[PDB]
Amino acid sequence: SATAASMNAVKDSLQRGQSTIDVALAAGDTITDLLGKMKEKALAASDTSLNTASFNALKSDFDSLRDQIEKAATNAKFNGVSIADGSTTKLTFLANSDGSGFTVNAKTISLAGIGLTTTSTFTTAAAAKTMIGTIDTALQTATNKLASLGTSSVGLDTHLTFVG
Amino acid sequence: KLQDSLDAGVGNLVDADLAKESAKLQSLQTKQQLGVQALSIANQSSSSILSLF
Amino acid sequence: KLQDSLDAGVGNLVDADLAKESAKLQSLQTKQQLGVQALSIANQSSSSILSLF
Amino acid sequence: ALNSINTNAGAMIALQNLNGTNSELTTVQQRINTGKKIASAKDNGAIWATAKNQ
Amino acid sequence: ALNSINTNAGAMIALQNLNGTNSELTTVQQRINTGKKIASAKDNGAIWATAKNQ
Amino acid sequence: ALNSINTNAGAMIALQNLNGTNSELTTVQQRINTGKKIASAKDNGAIWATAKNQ
Repeated sequence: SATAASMNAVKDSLQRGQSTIDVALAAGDTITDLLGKMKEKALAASDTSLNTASFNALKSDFDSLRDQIEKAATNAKFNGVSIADGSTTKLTFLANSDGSGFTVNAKTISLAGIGLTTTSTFTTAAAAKTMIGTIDTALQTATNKLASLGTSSVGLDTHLTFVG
Repeated sequence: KLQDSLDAGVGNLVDADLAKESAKLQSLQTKQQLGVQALSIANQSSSSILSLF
Repeated sequence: KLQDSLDAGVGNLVDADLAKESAKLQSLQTKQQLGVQALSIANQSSSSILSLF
Repeated sequence: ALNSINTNAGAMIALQNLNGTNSELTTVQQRINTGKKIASAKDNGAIWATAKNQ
Repeated sequence: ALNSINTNAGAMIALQNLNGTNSELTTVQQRINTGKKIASAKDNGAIWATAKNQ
Repeated sequence: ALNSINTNAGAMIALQNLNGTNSELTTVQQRINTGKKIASAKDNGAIWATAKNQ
C-alpha cells in the first residue's frame, strides 16, 4: 500500500508537466501567427518598384513584429519553469513509483532558437529576397517544434491515465 | 484562383464534420447520465450488512 | 487625366472587396451563435455531481 | 471479499468508466466550440504544423 | 481534476474562442461600415501613410 | 441492439442522406451561378474539351 500512496504522489507531477506544455503551446501559436505576418511584410518589401517612403514603413513594421515575437517568447513561463525560452535542455517528470522519469526535451522557440537573430532586418530591396527564405525556414522549424511539444503532451496524458 | 484553392485545401485538411459530433454528443450525454445512475447503484452496495447484525 | 489616375490608384491600394466580407460575416454570425451554444453546453458540466450524493 | 466494508471494486471501476465518458465529452465539446478536428497542437502535431505553414 | 466543483477548463477555452470570433466580427463590421480595408492607422501603417500622401 | 446507448444507425443513415441532398444542392447552385451544365472540366471532360476547341 505504500506504493499506491507513491502513485498518488506521481500523478500531480504528470499534471504539472501537462500545464507547462499548454502554456508553451499558447505562446507558440501566437509566435507562428507573428511569423506569418512577418513573411508577408518582407515579401511586400522585396519589390523594386516601391517608393522610398514605403520601404521604411514596411521595415518598421517588420521590426515591431520581431520585438513582439521576442516578448511573446520570453513570457511563457509556468511556475518559473518553461520549455520555450531556452533556459534548460530538458525537463524530467515522475513516471514510476520508484523514481524512473518521463523525459521531455526542450524546444526553444525564441528568436535565437529558430535562427531569426534579433536585430536582423533588411536595409535594401535585395536583402528582403533572402529574408523571405529565412522566414520560411523559421516558420517550418517552429511548427515542427510545436508539433513535437503536442505529441509529448498527449504522451503525458496517456501515462497519467494508466497510472490511475 | 491559387489563393482560393490553397484556402480550400487547408480547410479540407483540418475541418470537422459537425453532424457526427452532434450524434456523438447526444449519445455521450445519455451515456454519462446512465453512468451516473450506474455509479449511484453500485455505491449502495455493502449497505445490507447492517441488517445482518 | 493625371488626377483621375492618381485617385484610381489610391483606391486600388486601400479599397476593400465587400463580396468577401459578406460571406465572412455570414459565416461568423453562424459561428458565434454556435460558439454560444457550445459555451452553454460546456457550462452545465459539474452539474451532475449533485446526483451522486 | 464480496462483503468487505472497507473497499469495493465496483465503485472504482464505475468511476473509471464515468471519467472516460467525461473526457470524451470534453473532446466533443472542444470540437463544437472551435469548429475543427485539429485545433491546437495536441490534437495532431503533423497535420497542425502542415496547416499552419500552408 | 475532471470532477472539480471550483473550476473547469472547458468554460475558459470556450470563452476564449468565443471572444476570438467576436473580435473577427468587429473587424468585418468595421470593413463594412467604412468600405475599405485600411481605414485607420491601426490596420496597416505603411499603406495608410502612403495613401494619405498620395 | 435497439437499446444501445453508445451508437445508433438511424442517425448515421440520416446523416448520409442529408449529405447527399447537400451535394445535389451544391451542383444545382453551381448550375445557377455559371449558367451552363458543363462549366469546368469535372462536369464532363469530353464535351468540355470539345466546346473549348470549337
